[PDB]
Amino acid sequence: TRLFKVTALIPSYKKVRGGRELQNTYFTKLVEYDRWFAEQQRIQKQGGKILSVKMVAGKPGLNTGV
Amino acid sequence: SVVTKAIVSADAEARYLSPGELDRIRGFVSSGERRLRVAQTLTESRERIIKQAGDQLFQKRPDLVSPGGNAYGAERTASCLRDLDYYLRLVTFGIVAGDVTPIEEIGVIGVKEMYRNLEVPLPGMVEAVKAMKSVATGLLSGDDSAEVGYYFDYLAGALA
Amino acid sequence: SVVTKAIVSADAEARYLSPGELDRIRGFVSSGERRLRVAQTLTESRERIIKQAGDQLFQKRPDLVSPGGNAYGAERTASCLRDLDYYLRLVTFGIVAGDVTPIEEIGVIGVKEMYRNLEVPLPGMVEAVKAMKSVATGLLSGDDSAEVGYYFDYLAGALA
Amino acid sequence: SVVTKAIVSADAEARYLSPGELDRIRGFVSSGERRLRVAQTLTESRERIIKQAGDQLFQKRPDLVSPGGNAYGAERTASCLRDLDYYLRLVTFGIVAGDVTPIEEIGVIGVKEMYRNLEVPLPGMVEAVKAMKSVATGLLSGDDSAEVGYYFDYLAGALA
Amino acid sequence: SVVTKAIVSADAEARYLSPGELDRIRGFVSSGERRLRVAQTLTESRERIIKQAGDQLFQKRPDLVSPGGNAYGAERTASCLRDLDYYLRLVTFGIVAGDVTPIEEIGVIGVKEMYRNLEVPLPGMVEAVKAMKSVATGLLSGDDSAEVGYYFDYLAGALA
Amino acid sequence: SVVTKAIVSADAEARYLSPGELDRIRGFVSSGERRLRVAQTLTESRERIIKQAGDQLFQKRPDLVSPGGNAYGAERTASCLRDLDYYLRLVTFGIVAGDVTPIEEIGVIGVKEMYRNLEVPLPGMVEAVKAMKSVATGLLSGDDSAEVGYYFDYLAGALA
Amino acid sequence: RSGNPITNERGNPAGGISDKTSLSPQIFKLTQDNR
Amino acid sequence: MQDAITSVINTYDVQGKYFDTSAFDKLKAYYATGELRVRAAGTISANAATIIKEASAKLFSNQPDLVRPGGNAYTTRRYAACVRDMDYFLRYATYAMLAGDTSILDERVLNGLKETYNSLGVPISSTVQGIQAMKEVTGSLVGSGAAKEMGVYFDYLSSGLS
Amino acid sequence: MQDAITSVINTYDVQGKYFDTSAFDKLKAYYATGELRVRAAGTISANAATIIKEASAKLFSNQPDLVRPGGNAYTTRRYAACVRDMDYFLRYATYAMLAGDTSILDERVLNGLKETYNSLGVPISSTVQGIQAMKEVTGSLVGSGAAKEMGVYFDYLSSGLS
Amino acid sequence: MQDAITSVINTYDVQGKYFDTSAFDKLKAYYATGELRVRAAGTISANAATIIKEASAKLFSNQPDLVRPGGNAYTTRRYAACVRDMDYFLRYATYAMLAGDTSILDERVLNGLKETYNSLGVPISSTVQGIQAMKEVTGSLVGSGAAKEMGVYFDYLSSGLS
Amino acid sequence: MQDAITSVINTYDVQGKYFDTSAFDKLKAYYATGELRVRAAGTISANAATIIKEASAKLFSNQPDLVRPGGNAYTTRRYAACVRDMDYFLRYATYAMLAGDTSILDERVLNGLKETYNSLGVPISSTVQGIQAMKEVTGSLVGSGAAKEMGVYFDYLSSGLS
Amino acid sequence: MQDAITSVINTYDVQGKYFDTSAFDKLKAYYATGELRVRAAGTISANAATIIKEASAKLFSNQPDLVRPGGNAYTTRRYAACVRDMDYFLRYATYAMLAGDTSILDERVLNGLKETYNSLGVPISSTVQGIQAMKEVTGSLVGSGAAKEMGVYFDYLSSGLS
Ligand SMILES: CCC1=C(C)/C(=C/C2=NC(=C\c3[nH]c(/C=C4\NC(=O)[C@H](C)[C@H]4CC)c(C)c3CCC(=O)O)/C(CCC(=O)O)=C2C)NC1=O
Ligand SMILES: CCC1=C(C)/C(=C/C2=NC(=C\c3[nH]c(/C=C4\NC(=O)[C@H](C)[C@H]4CC)c(C)c3CCC(=O)O)/C(CCC(=O)O)=C2C)NC1=O
Ligand SMILES: CCC1=C(C)/C(=C/C2=NC(=C\c3[nH]c(/C=C4\NC(=O)[C@H](C)[C@H]4CC)c(C)c3CCC(=O)O)/C(CCC(=O)O)=C2C)NC1=O
Ligand SMILES: CCC1=C(C)/C(=C/C2=NC(=C\c3[nH]c(/C=C4\NC(=O)[C@H](C)[C@H]4CC)c(C)c3CCC(=O)O)/C(CCC(=O)O)=C2C)NC1=O
Ligand SMILES: CCC1=C(C)/C(=C/C2=NC(=C\c3[nH]c(/C=C4\NC(=O)[C@H](C)[C@H]4CC)c(C)c3CCC(=O)O)/C(CCC(=O)O)=C2C)NC1=O
Ligand SMILES: CCC1=C(C)/C(=C/C2=NC(=C\c3[nH]c(/C=C4\NC(=O)[C@H](C)[C@H]4CC)c(C)c3CCC(=O)O)/C(CCC(=O)O)=C2C)NC1=O
Ligand SMILES: CCC1=C(C)/C(=C/C2=NC(=C\c3[nH]c(/C=C4\NC(=O)[C@H](C)[C@H]4CC)c(C)c3CCC(=O)O)/C(CCC(=O)O)=C2C)NC1=O
Repeated sequence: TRLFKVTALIPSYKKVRGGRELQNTYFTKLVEYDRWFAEQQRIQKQGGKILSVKMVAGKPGLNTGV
Repeated sequence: SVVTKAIVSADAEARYLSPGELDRIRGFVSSGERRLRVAQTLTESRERIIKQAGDQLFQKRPDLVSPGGNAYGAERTASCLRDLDYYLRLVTFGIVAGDVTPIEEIGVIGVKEMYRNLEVPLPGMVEAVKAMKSVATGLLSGDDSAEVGYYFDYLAGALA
Repeated sequence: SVVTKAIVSADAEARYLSPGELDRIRGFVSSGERRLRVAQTLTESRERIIKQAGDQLFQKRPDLVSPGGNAYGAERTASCLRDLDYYLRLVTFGIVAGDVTPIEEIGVIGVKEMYRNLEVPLPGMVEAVKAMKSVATGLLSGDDSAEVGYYFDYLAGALA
Repeated sequence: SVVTKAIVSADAEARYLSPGELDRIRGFVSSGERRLRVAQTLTESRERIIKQAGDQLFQKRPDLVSPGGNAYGAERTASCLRDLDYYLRLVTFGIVAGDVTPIEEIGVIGVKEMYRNLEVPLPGMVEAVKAMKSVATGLLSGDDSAEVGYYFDYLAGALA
Repeated sequence: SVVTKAIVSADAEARYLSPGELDRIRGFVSSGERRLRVAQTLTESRERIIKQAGDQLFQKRPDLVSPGGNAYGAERTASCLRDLDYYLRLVTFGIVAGDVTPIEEIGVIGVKEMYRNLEVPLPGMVEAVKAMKSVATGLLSGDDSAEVGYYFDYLAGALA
Repeated sequence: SVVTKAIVSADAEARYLSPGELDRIRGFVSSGERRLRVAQTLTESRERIIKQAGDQLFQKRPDLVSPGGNAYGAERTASCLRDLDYYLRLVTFGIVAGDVTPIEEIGVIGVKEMYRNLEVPLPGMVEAVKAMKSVATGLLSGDDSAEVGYYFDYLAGALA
Repeated sequence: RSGNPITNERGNPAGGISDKTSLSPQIFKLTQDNR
Repeated sequence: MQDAITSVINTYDVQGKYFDTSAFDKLKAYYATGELRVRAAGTISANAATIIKEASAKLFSNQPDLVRPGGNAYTTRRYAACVRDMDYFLRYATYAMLAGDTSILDERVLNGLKETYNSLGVPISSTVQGIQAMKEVTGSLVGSGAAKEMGVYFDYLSSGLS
Repeated sequence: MQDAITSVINTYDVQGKYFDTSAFDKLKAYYATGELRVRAAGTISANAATIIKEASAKLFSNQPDLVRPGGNAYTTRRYAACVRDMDYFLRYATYAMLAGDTSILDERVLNGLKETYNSLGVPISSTVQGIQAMKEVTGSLVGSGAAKEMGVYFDYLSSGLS
Repeated sequence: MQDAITSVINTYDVQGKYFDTSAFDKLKAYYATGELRVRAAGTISANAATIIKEASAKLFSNQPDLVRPGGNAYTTRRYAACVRDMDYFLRYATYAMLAGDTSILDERVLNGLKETYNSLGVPISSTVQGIQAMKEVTGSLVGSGAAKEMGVYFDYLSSGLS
Repeated sequence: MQDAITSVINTYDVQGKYFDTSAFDKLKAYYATGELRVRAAGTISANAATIIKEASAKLFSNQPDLVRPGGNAYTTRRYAACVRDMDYFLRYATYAMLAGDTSILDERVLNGLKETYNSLGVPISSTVQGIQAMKEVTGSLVGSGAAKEMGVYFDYLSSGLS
Repeated sequence: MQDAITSVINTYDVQGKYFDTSAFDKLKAYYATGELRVRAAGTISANAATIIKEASAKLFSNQPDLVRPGGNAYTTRRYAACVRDMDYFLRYATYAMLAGDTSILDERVLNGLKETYNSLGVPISSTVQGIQAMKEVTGSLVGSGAAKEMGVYFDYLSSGLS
């Protein structure tokens, strides 16, 4: 259990901004396991929708080596 | 283990292992026979060490077994001795590994909140591990007893 | 304090206090007399609450006074009752303040580390707080009982 | 050193040294006497080592002392041998320290910047380091030769 | 190109192109034929520029083609001249494009790692490109010479 | 200024100015002569432009100078025309500088809060700036009209 | 403030997300395809 | 930040004593003046922009060089910062009046303000004059008693700056 | 991103060849078109607000359900985003026309736009008629000569959404 | 990232049982050749630069198309990326050799490498040839006992790509 | 930071000099003391909570004003701050003892501690008393030989505060 | 930062005056020297490493004790810091020469530089000598007309440190 692969959609609800921000709304990124709880919380704070999460680097259910 | 720690520390800067890390790995693999004999000695005498450790805890802390305590009752005493079994197994794991990472991520990470969720006093835990250290070091040879004692001291400092 | 809380909240958004915060302050100021009378009632009832809460705790948890317990002995039990008196005073301060800010700032921030440095069992403190809640709610009548029970409840949750 | 590296690695996570770090320090303080002996044997015989290493370097890379080369001329060759003396002094510092740390700060940080500001060719530096390593390992026994070779290997890889 | 630079600056600032960089585009497209004639005037003189620059470089640095050097031997000198061919073609691309963007994107990004992999000394590269600048400026008139020298000394500074 | 912005971009990246940035500065200093001519023409006509724009605005928006209006009276009308003169001077500063930075610093940052504290309508300011643009562009040449109107439209958008 | 004075958070809680002026430093943002 | 209630609580916690009659008397006095305080705060909040407008108009009429070129309030930027500072002073004076304690002024307003203004170049005397003009404007809106109450905090700010 | 000139440079850099006569034919073709491109870009930049005005107006006239409640455009924020997307399309079409190549449209606009709209629920077809309205307005405004040039980029955007 | 020690610890932890004689025998097997592992890693660390030097030299001598224009290795940037990949392979194979486990290669090197190389046009066959070049160049210097132990991981990498 | 080995190395590096007999004598002294230092470090790591426990209890018994209302250590917050400071003092004294040098104490603790305590209102006499409490508490646990070694670092902390 | 154009703009804005004959004369004087400034900046940018070479070699030839043991520039780290500081001085002198103003020297370089060097033990006189050496080396490359311009900014830095 090392790296998560998370794809999400984060619309904007507080402003209308004229730069390029398509990369900020919908993005797929790799988050560390220790980072992922806080990352998921932060995404849910902003009103984002989490589409899929997958284990990438580590192995699920490792009692050691994590 | 030692190899894992050295490898991750070297890969942190994306570089090959320093002669210092190579030397620590060499010292670790050089002493594998003595630490594995230590693992033999500890795993062969599990029940004895666990029993004397429980007795020393109960005599040092009659508080826990008395009614209203966390360890009052036969089942809760069994859970106490079961946790002592877990922790000595983890100590053997750390001895064979040469590092406390298995102990860390099996029995140390989240142990505070865990024994909070079990109403288990942490001073009770440190008394338990001190009793385990005393019993184990009593049985082990002079050089091996110190090596076991350092891991037991790490565990004691980790719990509380 | 209610006024301090409202002012801090308003300063957070850098605005003057809204009519809601203002009429909340009006309700707090008008209801001052009853809060001072409630502070009275817990003030004259000093030894009654202290002694009854101590006895209820020591019946629920005799292990504190039992050998190996933290409250074992006359001096340590006196320190236990001194802590209870501290928290009762904090509760009265909260009642006059209209908010649990005095309780928090005076005896909740770092209470975990304090009682860890004293080996004090936090569950025992929670039991003592619940005993004080019961006694104090016994002393008072109606809405005063509910509003002091809210503060004792907050203290119990913070210690837990 | 080993002690310095262990202490900083402990301090960065706000903890006491783990059993592995203490065991590493024990191995280092147990090997200190042979480390001093190696520092001896490198230290007394260094006029030799510098001369043979420079001769071998200029044999294998004649371009540096050919016209248009960096070390062309008596004075620039003298600066070359002076740099070699610097680095072998750093090597003995590392041997006594038990780590490549004193080498690292004194002669590895910014070394590429410095040898660019002087247009000293880094491959020539690496070749000189291998020459010094071969000459020095010639004057040490196998156990000492391996240990000095690790530090020379670190230096050569760092300049590479 | 100039158009790309203006567009990316506009996009980063998130607005349309102002009359200033529109005038920049008009001036750039107005000068295209002069850039093309300069690109030819450099293009017919490939061999003369490259060979004169190599001769000057090995006049300043005989060590490079001396035994043990990087360009020693006919094949390695041919590789030297072929690298100069690459950079002259890149300079032509930059002159046509109006800016240095093709020069970096094809031959400057990662050049240090490449030439470190190839034992190629960067001072030799900067001397070679300075020689190519001196040769190529002579072929052109002052107005063309200044702009071509801008690309050449940008390349020289980037290699350094 | 163009030079200030190029230097600040290069300094933020801790690099020297690139050939493109130097090219921008080269074009700016080339155009400085005609931009000075434009600014001087706009300066010599300040009284005529301010007067004609003021009458155009007051006839287009009579409610400003009517009783109960913001600019009613001799002193308030004078303050109105003095703001117009401020912004004309700022436009000339932008002409010489090569960008809207002097305008922004001196009269755009914080303009809405200031005019809100002055009860000065913002649509009135926008129409006044539009009238100034019309008058100035009508007086001066067509080729310079676009350059001047760029700054005037920037100001009109900023106050809008 | 290193920038617009009235963008200070003490008076303007939304001054952090305010539009950048030329008083503010250079801002570096990465919008390149975020792949 | 501490109000009158918090001040009583702290002066009794430092002693370790419980509440006695004197503390209840001081708290009762604070609740007695609380209605006046709430009405004054609501009135000031309702008319903050107006108060800033006449106060700044009076200050810049009395000292015209401030908004003329070469004055510290000559720019839209600096004028806006000036009226922003005036809003600070009004809002925090209202906070202090509503708390009944000058602690918030020392605590969040007057700390390092002299050094800040001296580094900026802001005229201290003119800021004090703006505060006094704001006092005069606020008094007429809040009435005689509420003006006497707000005056102690305005004078506190003026004496802290000067 | 990649321009017409950078495309020629890339084609000759992959081959390893210097520029020749045909390369200059292509480069001179771009240089000749450059004056028309910059004129059209200036015209579009000057009037971009107007193109947005009329294109959005007639798009909403054809499909009124967007702005009425229950439609995707029904909100002030959603209307602002709807017009901001059209501003994106116009500005990047101007970028592509001035560069003479459609690479920027792929890299910056079309890259993942389909999936993001489909997730947000934005109707693709309505955006297509919006882009068609925009290209009609620009063709009217800038003249036929630049109309035929902006048409290819607008059709490229529509096909990317298509 | 998990080694042999941590692997047996994981097995005996998920089983929850004690170490048996088989575990101690496996730990003997690890500790016996750990010394050879340390020697090989020490030799490779200093010679890693050189290993990459002539490994890339031979990979490009056998396939001059990559470095010549039109090849995937033709630019300073892409040549640097190629030799950087060579260094990554060498250093991660060294990590795997020292740990005695191939898990790290699967975790970090071989995760999506094949599809990424096909996506970017990296020739898999030529990269495997480069891996073979590193394997034989390294085995030339480390010595046969270390040569086999390093060639097993290099062949693991090559089979992962192909 | 700096230890005994690094201290000797830096002295000879600034002199540009070689390791002479005196340098090797100092290195031998440190290596001779190393095992005692490591044993003391492990013991102190084992009993750190106990040492803080006893030292805090004794300091607050000798000076009970600290924990009674009105004392610097009277609140849960301020008591926990006192315990946190004492835990730093123990850990950093252990670091300095294991290193054999007090440079770490200087730079990490003593550079700025007086001014911090003077600004906080923290009594410095009582803090020195707490350091002496930790000193003679850990002296019993480590033993006389290790006590003589850790005492100099505790006295260094005390002299830095005083 | 502030350049010559902005300096004139500010000195007239504080007066409240439009540009007069003197202002336009100053602006003309700046615009006339723009080509010289840009050419010199290009030359310095392309030759920055050579300038740092020659200035460092001259400085460490006049004062060889700086790079010998016991010198402030004796190590690879501290020698790198020395040449890095020299590069910073050259870059900012070029910026000040392009701007036509010394403001950026005051607000990005000389602000607290003297006290920083006093804290670090950096010899100020030797740094001034290195700046002078950069001045002679740059004057040869740029030419007399640009050498005089670079001289005033190098002297400004030297007087700032001195
Ligand atoms: C278009 C961008 C680009 C560049 C610039 C480039 C340079 C480059 N130079 C190479 C070899 C070389 N390059 C040089 C030239 C250097 N020797 C020194 O004396 C001189 C200072 C200097 C030339 C001025 C030499 C001698 C070699 C042969 C080195 C070897 O094979 O060991 C190689 C390896 C391929 C081969 O051997 O033919 C490359 C890829 N490649 C690119 O894709
Ligand atoms: C350089 C930047 C700058 C600007 C722009 C500026 C404007 C400015 N205009 C002011 C007054 C004024 N300004 C106006 C102008 C308005 N009358 C109509 O409504 C129009 C919409 C509009 C002008 C076109 C008026 C009428 C007053 C008088 C306000 C009063 O005294 O009640 C004041 C108050 C101080 C004074 O009168 O000297 C300022 C600060 N100050 C600056 O430092
Ligand atoms: C609540 C506590 C608090 C205060 C009081 C405070 C004042 C304050 N005023 C500032 C600027 C300013 N303040 C003023 C006000 C002056 N202009 C005229 O001379 C008047 C006499 C006078 C006001 C009545 C001006 C003109 C500036 C702009 C300074 C500049 O940009 O150079 C600044 C620096 C920019 C910023 O806001 O970050 C501060 C910190 N800040 C605080 O956090
Ligand atoms: C520069 C390249 C780029 C594009 C193309 C882009 C499109 C884009 N439109 C968005 C929202 C939106 N886009 C629209 C527009 C639709 N509403 C319908 O009526 C119309 C058919 C259609 C417009 C013609 C709306 C209404 C939203 C708000 C989200 C919603 O509530 O559905 C969002 C996410 C939320 C946000 O604005 O932060 C993106 C990324 N963003 C970019 O950075
Ligand atoms: C640490 C683990 C790690 C691995 C294993 C790794 C492989 C790797 N190589 C890459 C690019 C590359 N890889 C190569 C190497 C190829 N060129 C050919 O000539 C050769 C046959 C072959 C090498 C022997 C090249 C040239 C690129 C750049 C391709 C491009 O940018 O278009 C990329 C994509 C990065 C990019 O877009 O530039 C990855 C992920 N990267 C990592 O971070
Ligand atoms: C106003 C905020 C505040 C509080 C609350 C506080 C509590 C506090 N409890 C203490 C000890 C104690 N506290 C207790 C109470 C515990 N015994 C049992 O386990 C129960 C679970 C529990 C009581 C219900 C006991 C027995 C001691 C004595 C421990 C000892 O002497 O070592 C002490 C040490 C007294 C000294 O050093 O002289 C303090 C300061 N201090 C403060 O500044
Ligand atoms: C302890 C850390 C440290 C080091 C290492 C160091 C090296 C160093 N080498 C220098 C010069 C030099 N260094 C060399 C060495 C080169 N000649 C050949 O090219 C070889 C490839 C290579 C040596 C093997 C030469 C030739 C010079 C003279 C350069 C000149 O004439 O300007 C200088 C310039 C001043 C001086 O000569 O005293 C320094 C500071 N300084 C330090 O503080």
